[PDB]
Amino acid sequence: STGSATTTPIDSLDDAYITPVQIGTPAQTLNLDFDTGSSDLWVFSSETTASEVDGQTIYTPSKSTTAKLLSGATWSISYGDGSSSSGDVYTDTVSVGGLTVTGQAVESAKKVSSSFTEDSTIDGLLGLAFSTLNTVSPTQQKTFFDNAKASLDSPVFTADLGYHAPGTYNFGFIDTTAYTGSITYTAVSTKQGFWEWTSTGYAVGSGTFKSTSIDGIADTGTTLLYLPATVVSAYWAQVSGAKSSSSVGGYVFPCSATLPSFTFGVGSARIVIPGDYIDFGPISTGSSSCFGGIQSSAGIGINIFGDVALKAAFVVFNGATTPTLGFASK
Repeated sequence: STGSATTTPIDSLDDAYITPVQIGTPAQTLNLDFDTGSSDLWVFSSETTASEVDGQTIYTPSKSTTAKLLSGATWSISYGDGSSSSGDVYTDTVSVGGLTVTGQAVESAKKVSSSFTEDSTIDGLLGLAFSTLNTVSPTQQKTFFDNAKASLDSPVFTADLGYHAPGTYNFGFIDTTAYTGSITYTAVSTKQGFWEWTSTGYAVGSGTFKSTSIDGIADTGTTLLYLPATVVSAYWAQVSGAKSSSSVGGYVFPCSATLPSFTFGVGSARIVIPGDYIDFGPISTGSSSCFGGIQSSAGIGINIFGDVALKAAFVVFNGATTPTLGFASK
């Protein structure tokens, strides 16, 4: 089997991407944030505290003839941005782009933190990291990809995120028309539950490539590119007037600037992030200070190849017995 679904930016900045997902019988379509940095499929629901729902579409398990309470199971998750959610668990039929999993754990939110409530466009998350990170207790549950894997034509999914435009998540096949050149594959460590890999270095603009190992995670659920402070300083030093602002929470730059590209290495291959992809717009409405799309990871504990990096590439998440990641230009 295969599936193919379009993923769409939630706003003009590509702050996140939503993909429609069918849950239950008859189908209830919710727009979920596919997140290769976590491993829970959770949704706003008829059980979510009413004051914490503000425009989201909800899953109502009592209206699904295939929903079953997973008795005794609860979940609770905290994300790197400080947001969180928790609740109980149903199993139900879940389909993405024509690919159907029966018995998928659908985690129904009873509580969500304010950043989720405030984002009316995101109806939940669909985790695509390794199932060892799933938070369901006392019986940990598998991700949608883990449940589908054995049925797929090939045990892979691909992320093809657009810049200010829709893109595609494919399951079970590699669309050879969706990228240019060849795909370069690189090793993955699953020891932390992430799609964790080591970039071979970077360049700023037309500058020379610096060969240096940068361990980090391919995370579709993080907006920006978080890298070591040395690398980030070298980037922003090429932008007149750019500076790190403690009050704003990272590097800002004059909105009048033209930003240089940023290149990262994948083995001997190179992925170029155009400068425009690094512009996240005014820090507040009408400001001439703009927020940078490359930020330091120094406070995180891990480097994160988020959407800013991933959208410059066609990315293969290879879930074979030994997982690997593939990157191609596009």
